[PDB]
Amino acid sequence: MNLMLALLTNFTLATLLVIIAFWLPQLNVLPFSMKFFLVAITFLLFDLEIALLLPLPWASQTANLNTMLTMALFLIILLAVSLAYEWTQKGLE
Amino acid sequence: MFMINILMLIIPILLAVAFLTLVERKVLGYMQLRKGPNVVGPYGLLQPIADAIKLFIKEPLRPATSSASMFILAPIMALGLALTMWIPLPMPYPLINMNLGVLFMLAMSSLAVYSILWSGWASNSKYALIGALRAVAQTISYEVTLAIILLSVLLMSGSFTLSTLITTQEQMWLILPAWPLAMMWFISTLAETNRAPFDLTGFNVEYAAGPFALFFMAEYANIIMMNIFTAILFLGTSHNPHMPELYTINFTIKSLLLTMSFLWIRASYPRFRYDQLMHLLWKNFLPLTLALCMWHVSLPILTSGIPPQ
Amino acid sequence: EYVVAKLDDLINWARRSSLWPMTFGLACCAVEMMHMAAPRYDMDRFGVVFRASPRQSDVMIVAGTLTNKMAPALRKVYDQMPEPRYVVSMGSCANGGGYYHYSYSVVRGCDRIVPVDIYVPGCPPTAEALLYGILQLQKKIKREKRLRIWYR
Amino acid sequence: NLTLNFGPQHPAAHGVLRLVMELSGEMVRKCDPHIGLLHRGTEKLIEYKTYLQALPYFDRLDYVSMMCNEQAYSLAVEKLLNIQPPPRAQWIRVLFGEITRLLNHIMAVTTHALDIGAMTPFFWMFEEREKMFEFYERVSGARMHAAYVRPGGVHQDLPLGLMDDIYEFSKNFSLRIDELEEMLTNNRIWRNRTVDIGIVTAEDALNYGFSGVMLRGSGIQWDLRKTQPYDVYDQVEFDVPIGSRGDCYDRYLCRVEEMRQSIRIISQCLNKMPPGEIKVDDAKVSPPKRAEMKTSMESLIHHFKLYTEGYQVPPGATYTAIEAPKGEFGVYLVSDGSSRPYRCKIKAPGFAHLAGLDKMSKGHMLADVVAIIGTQDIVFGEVDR
Amino acid sequence: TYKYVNLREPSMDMKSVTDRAAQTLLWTELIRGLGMTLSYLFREPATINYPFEKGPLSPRFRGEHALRRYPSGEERCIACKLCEAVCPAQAITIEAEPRADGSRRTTRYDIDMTKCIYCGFCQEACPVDAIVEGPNFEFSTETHEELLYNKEKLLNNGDKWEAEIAANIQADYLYR
Amino acid sequence: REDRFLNYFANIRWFGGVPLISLGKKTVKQPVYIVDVTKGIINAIKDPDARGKTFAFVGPSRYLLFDLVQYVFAVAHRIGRLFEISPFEPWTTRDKVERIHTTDKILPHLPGLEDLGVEATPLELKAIEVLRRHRTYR
Amino acid sequence: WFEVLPGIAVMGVCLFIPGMATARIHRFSNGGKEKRVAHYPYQWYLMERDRRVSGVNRSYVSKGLENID
Ligand SMILES: CCCCCCCCCCCCCCCCCC(=O)OC[C@H](COP(=O)(O)OCCN)OC(=O)CCCCCCCCCCCCCCCCC
Ligand code: SF4
Ligand code: SF4
Ligand code: SF4
Repeated sequence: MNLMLALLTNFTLATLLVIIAFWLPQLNVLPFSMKFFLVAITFLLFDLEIALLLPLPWASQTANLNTMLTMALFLIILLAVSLAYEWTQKGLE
Repeated sequence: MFMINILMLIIPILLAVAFLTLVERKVLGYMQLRKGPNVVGPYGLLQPIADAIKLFIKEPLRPATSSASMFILAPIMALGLALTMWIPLPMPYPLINMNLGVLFMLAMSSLAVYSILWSGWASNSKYALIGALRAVAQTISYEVTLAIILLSVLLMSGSFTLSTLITTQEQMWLILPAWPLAMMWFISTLAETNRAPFDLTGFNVEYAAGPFALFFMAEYANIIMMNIFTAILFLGTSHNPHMPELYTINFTIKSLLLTMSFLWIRASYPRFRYDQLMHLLWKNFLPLTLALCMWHVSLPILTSGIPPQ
Repeated sequence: EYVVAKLDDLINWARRSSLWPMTFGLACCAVEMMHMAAPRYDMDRFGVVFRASPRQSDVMIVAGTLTNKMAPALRKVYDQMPEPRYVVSMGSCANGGGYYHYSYSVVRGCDRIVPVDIYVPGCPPTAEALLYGILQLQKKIKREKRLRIWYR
Repeated sequence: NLTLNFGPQHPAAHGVLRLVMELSGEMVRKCDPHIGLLHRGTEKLIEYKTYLQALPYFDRLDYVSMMCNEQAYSLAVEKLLNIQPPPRAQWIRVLFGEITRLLNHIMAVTTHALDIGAMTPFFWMFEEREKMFEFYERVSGARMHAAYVRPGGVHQDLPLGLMDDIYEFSKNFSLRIDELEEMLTNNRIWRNRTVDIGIVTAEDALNYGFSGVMLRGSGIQWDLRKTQPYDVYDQVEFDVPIGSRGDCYDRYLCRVEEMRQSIRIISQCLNKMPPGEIKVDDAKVSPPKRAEMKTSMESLIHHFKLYTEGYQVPPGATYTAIEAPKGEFGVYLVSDGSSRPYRCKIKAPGFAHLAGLDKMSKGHMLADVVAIIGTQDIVFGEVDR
Repeated sequence: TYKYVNLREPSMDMKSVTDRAAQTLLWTELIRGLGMTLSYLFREPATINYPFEKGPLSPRFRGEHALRRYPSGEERCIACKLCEAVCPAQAITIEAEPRADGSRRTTRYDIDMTKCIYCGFCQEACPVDAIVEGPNFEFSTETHEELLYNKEKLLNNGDKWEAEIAANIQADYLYR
Repeated sequence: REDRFLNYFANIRWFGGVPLISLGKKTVKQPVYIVDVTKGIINAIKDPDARGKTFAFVGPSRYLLFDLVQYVFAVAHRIGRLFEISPFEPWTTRDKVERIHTTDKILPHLPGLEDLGVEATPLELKAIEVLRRHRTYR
Repeated sequence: WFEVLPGIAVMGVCLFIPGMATARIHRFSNGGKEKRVAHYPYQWYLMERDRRVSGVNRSYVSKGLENID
């Protein structure tokens, strides 16, 4: 039942030290850029389709395998075709 | 006495890296034909204990141009999760037997980019406003290069938990089937933790003597952690039930050599000039990662060698 | 008190054990300090680390010759230093401005702007008397913090 | 557009050269730097001094050259005074005049490789550089700044030694230049850090008035080292490097071969030195010896007067230039006819070599711009011309 | 003459590309070269322990000013003012006077150790060889008000040592 | 710039900003400006004849109001101590709090400042300088 | 080259503690026995049962063949 009593010591230790750091032992008495935006959108697209790629090692101790074989390879295809049309235009990146 | 196991892991790991800035320079010293700390030690070993006193004597002046609730908030989480990530890690016995923990390391390391976006933004102008952005923008690109090739060895090791990972490497040193992955493991982990070849890394220059030391102490905490994380994964050691001591003897001493590698690569190479730095990921790294992702699926199938779970 | 005054033989020892200097390379006295950084008279790890960000400094070093186009920029960096600071200027053109002294646009002294504590003489001080000036500076710290609030 | 002034920042390199950047988002396309951090009042100051007394203010004009400066001054004065220097003296001006090039071309690579950010080739070569300042102290007077070349030739003879020392020094140097060949040439990242950067090759690369490298290594074969003599300097054999295209990496590879020429010339110069005298004999310019200025009557009156005032220089303008190890070195020394000279205008490199940063920079990054500067090898205090 | 460096067309055949393909893909470069040239760590660190060890010099090295005198004390200076007229920083200032014995000596004698640019011409201008650049770099006081040397430093400073000075002149006066 | 009385105000970032003591009766005294203080000494240091004839320092125009405490939070928009901190350099809940709220505009027959001239400084122009809080622009 | 060897024997020894400490806690908390791990819910059901029938309230003690004879 200590998980939850496991990190509570860790976070009370960090917030303690700043009080001896920033507090009481001190006592002193945007322009837009398009090329720096599209990579964040591009990342989140490949961030989703690795979570659908994620349940693989439990998907091997299974039934008839060629269903799980030929379909799991298909997600990598859609992850790769998505590159190639986007590879036609990346910008100064 | 569960509580005394906690304090005998948090406190004895702070001295593990507080006495490393010494080792940082001496390894840097004996390449340049020069000696270590000479006057204070005598062997250097009395240097960082005095320097730790200075940063809490010297006055931490605060920016009048910033908020206060946000400015100390980023050092709160800096020791929070970057020390929490130590917890379900075996030596040979972890503090917590998590049923799945490899996802748990990535779940905590993904919030490391969520700290740098604080300190540059809530502080000030230009440098602290635009310069602190790009550093998130490089370190968002190194989870997809991290997590995919991570998944390609769970296909052969067997499951998510880390306790079975020792038994499945008792004869192997699993770099031998994954020496292409060994580069793209170590290169990508080097790049996330903000070190000398992969550096562009105003998110430090505003911190005075008080809270600069934290985001120098937490950053070092990461780097031995990516050493100890590669240690259990690639270069697995032998295990003895009747002799648990012999595990830890040849456990940290292997991670200590890879700890020197970050100090050793730093003494060779220049930077990468940011436009190339992401260009060498998508154009160059990522197509090989998908190919080897397809590789570790078909081959345990075309072996009838599926790992049991 | 013997109890309290024992403490400042650690703190006033600790500040003279870790100095993080700034250097202002302006003229030929900059080059000789680089040879002190070169590992013959290896400047690192005798108490003192190499270069450092402008925020985290204790001992600033003005080297070379000051012009009136640099007199504002010197004071602004001098404000941003924390409190237990010291100014040590090498070079004979930082003590009266060497010769160039009768010129129309050279700061006369590097003393009428900042208060400086240790004066090393010479066109280039030969990176041999300059470690001697630094060991003079750690010898200068015999001050006290206790028996200041304990007296008044 | 953001108008950051990344310069006064004491970010290693040389905390100076404060400029503006009107960057168009990420590319720069407009750069207008400011100079004048050290103006020092130099050219006005010499107008009150004499010829021998003004001489070290040529020495402190670089940071590096100690015998290549004052080489451009005595040779700019001896033409006015109808003097050839004696032949033993000319073999020393070529020896130290071909030893300062083994100080610029070490500093011109390491300090460029420090802005870039490499640590270890800065410490791996200055530790070998210490074996060379012992020469300067043994011969003239000090660590660096030596009032050693005079208008009357060499000051004094170099003592016993310095011939089994230089031959000892120069026989173990090509291994050290074979180190940096492994450090930078065959490497890819530093090659990838500098290829096709600063491609300036047209006739405006000469209409900007550039001197050498950031010349001939970009194309046009010309130099002041075998079309114009100095002293006994044509009687030695060497070749001059030429790179392929007009970028920085084909002006970098001049400097590796340039240091592979100065070793040949030193190993060629030592075989050819005759015994002889030091100074010019007619003693209206050279001071007489110390054992002479204590015996005869003629020695003191041509000693005691030769320090109250200086020489007697005829009028008429003059001009010359020599090979500074980063460029030409113009001196337009106006003479008036007394012990004190008139106007002394100097041309140093960097006037051309940094006004042409406007052409060279644009179309590129911001991180390119710091990598541009350490290729021209620009030193401030020397832009005080 | 000429030399055309970095001017070499590639091989472009079947086998020699495998030397350029193994280079990029498996990194036979950058480790055989750059991981071995760094280590190369086993050499001896050539560092001088400065408060204990000291480096080399030369017998003609410049430094602190001092004044000499004859056998039993005579003030070798004759105040012939020549060191003043060649000082580039005009750090010399001398007022002389006939002392009551009859021979002229000095009253004020100054070296602006701030202004002093160390051209050393004073050492090469005195006919009776009075002022000598003494080879000791011992310095670094704490005020600007102190380094202006009056006379009664310099005769004292010329008499903290003489055997240090008197041996260097006697080993070097034949050259000059 | 760095006195105690005017920096006693706006160093009161607290859970309540109370004046002394929730009353606008006696406030305020005569805040003479610091340039006038150092100018009075240097005129008197060779005046001559200024011995015995003691002098008084006039303040601004004229007495002052309660508005000063409201004037703080309006425009501010609401040295050998120790190595860590001094244990007692307090706000002193003692006779400190009354030594300023006792105004005593005293006898005008002292000469004492305008005759030792010339000292004439308002308050509204020098108030931008000493006050410094988080807005700093508007 | 010698002086770096005391540098290695400080931070590397500082990692020897928690692997030694934890293996001298769970071994000590169960009396020279390793801790019963539970990853699947069928595995926990043994500990949920056997603690109720061990002797009083413990999961690190056994009964043996001599319990019911
Ligand atoms: C058919 C059978 C099945 C298939 C088997 C085939 C096996 C193939 C195994 C391949 C896997 C490894 C290759 C992975 C890609 C490596 C990255 C790379 O090659 O990028 C090249 C990089 C980019 O530049 P480039 O494209 O070369 O253009 C310039 C041309 N002159 O240019 C470069 O060369 C620079 C190198 C990258 C820069 C970073 C270097 C930093 C130093 C890192 C040291 C790593 C040490 C070893 C790793 C640690 C061990 C854990
Ligand atoms: S005179 Fe001194 S301070 Fe000035 S440039 Fe020369 S060495 Fe540097
Ligand atoms: S050194 Fe010569 S000029 Fe100077 S005071 Fe002595 S005698 Fe006179
Ligand atoms: S030491 Fe130098 S500055 Fe001083 S008087 Fe002699 S020549 Fe002039």
